Formats: sequence, structure tokens, C-alpha cells
Amino acid sequence: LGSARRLYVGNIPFGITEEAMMDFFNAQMRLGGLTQAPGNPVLAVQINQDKNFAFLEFRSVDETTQAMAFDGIIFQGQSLKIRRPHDYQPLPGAHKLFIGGLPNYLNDDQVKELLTSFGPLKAFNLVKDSATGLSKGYAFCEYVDINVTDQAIAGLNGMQLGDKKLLVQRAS
Amino acid sequence: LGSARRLYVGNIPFGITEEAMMDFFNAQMRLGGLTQAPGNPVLAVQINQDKNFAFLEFRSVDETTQAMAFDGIIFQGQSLKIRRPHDYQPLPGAHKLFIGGLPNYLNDDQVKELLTSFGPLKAFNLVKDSATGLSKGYAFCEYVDINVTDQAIAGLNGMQLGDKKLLVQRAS
RNA sequence: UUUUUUU
RNA sequence: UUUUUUU
Repeated sequence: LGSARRLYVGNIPFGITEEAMMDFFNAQMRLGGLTQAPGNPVLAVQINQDKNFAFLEFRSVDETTQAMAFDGIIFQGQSLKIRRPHDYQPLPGAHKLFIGGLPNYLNDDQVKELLTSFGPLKAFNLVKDSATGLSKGYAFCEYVDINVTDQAIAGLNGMQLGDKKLLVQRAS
Repeated sequence: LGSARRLYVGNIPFGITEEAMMDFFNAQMRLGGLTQAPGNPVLAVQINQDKNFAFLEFRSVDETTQAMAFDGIIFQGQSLKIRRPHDYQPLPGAHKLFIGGLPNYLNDDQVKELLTSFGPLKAFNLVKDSATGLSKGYAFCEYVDINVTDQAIAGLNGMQLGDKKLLVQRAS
């Protein structure tokens, strides 16, 4: 959703205004060259004064990520604790893998079986030609435990299938 | 409210303009290095000429406080009397205390009882884990008579509770 | 109660 | 479970 665009920042200075918070972060983002396009990343920032925390709202997912390098930064005597929201979890194509070099003959279930070995998948799609309808020789997938991704890359990449050499790498 | 952002300045020079007042204070704030962020602290200043006083409006709570060191400053032959507004009183988390090292077993009423001893509280919260729901081992509170704060720190800090050493200090 | 306390 | 995780 939009949780990949918000950040929790705790241990905020007492009585700091929401605007002062915004100005500080947009400025840090600019001074570091961390923005992806022209204009300010931080759109808004809501403060829960008693609970001593604020949430930063960003315009983009990547900039939300980039700002995390500011964890611990000193601002008005307080060292800021920047964290992702609790409802947060990586977006659907976050660790999606590209698997090419597949023999044209294998079908979904067959291809999936070769991947499933390293663990259960959360998403998968084998590209088939519009008219023809058979495999185009490559597919995309993604495991549930996003940590098994690298283990799967190592094990599957380069593997010999038919007269083809498999190619596995993150699709992004 | 916004009373932690205004200041009463009495004994102002006769016929002084509101703008001259503003320029004088923003300049003092800059010459002393008393500002927290770029830009002028003093946003506005209203003068009640007959009553011989003006109020300064600041952009931040801390800068409002910082300017008070200018009490008695000579300006156009008159020694300025800087004071907080009368409606003023410290903001909700002003003297909030952090209390850590609490045994996970104690509950709100139990924890509160250990604090209440030094006087009545105006605010209190014991942090409990989102799912689990039990104490995370630390709480925040604040007494009504904000003077008992130090007396409570001395008495409670370091106290032995279970197999833990209590830690009490202002939460800011 | 020896310089005036307001949105 | 030693600084408080929300649209």
C-alpha cells in the first residue's frame, strides 16, 4: 500500500513543529543529493507530541528508503530513531527474480517445481507468446521468505537445462 | 497551546513601532546565535502603546524560551521587562520522566503506585508490546507539581526492583 | 503588590 | 523486551 512511503521517527525534540520537521528532512534529502526527481520528497509529517514520535510521508517509495540513512542523526540535541512503519512489509515485486534460458517445452507446473525446491513461492508467471501460446523461454517468480532469494540465485543460476544455460538474477 | 510561543515585554520605548521591535529582537537572536534553524524567530509583535507593553510572537517554543535571556536589555534608553504570558504554563510533556528497568510483571496500577508516592501524577503510560500486551519494561509519567520531579528522580533512580536496577531521568 | 500581561 | 510505531 502506502506504508512503503512512510517512516517512523521517534525520539523527536520536545515541542518541535510538524513544519520544522518537514523542512529539516527535505533539506537533508537535498543536501545529500538523495532525491530522485526535482521537488521535495517529504510531503507531510504528523507529530504525536506526547508519544514523542512523528511519521514522515514521502512522495516515492525509493525516497522513503533513502531517508533511512538518516537514522540516528542529531537534530536539536536529540538523536532520531528512524524506522519503517510496523504495518510495513516489502511490495509485491520487491524481490522478484527473473529466470531465463528455460527450454521452450516446460510448462508452468514444471518450471515452478524447479524453483519451489528452494522454498515456497508467493508469485510466479511464465511468459507465453500471445498467439502461439508456448513458453517464450523466461519466467518471473518470488519466494515467501525473501531471504531464500540469494540462496535460490546461487543454486539455480547457470544450471544446465536441456542445451541451455539457466540465468537467474533479481528482475530489477 | 500557543502561549509557549509568545512573550510579554513591558517598559517599551515610547512611540516605538511594532516593526522596530521585531527587527531588534530578530537581530539580537541572530547576533547571539540563539536561533534553532535558518530564518527569523520573531514572526510578529503587537504593541499596546498606552499600556506600555508589547507581546512577541515566535515560530518555535524553544526560541520563545531562548529570548528570555534578553530580560533587562537596554533598548532606546528603556530596560525591557521580558516575561512569559500570564495564561502560560509548561506544555504537557515539559517535565515528563522516563522510568526504565521495571520488572515485566508489574501493571499500570502497580507501577503508578511506586511513583505516586512522591506526589500526584498529571500523566502516565506504561508501554506494552503490540501483540504480547505485557510491559516492555519502561514507562513515562509526569507529576502535577513539576517541582517534585527532581525529588522523584533522586529517590526512585537506581532503586532495586526484582533483579533490576531502576533508571529515572527526564525523558528529554 | 512602586512601570501597566494580551491574540 | 530500558524512549513510547500511526493515516
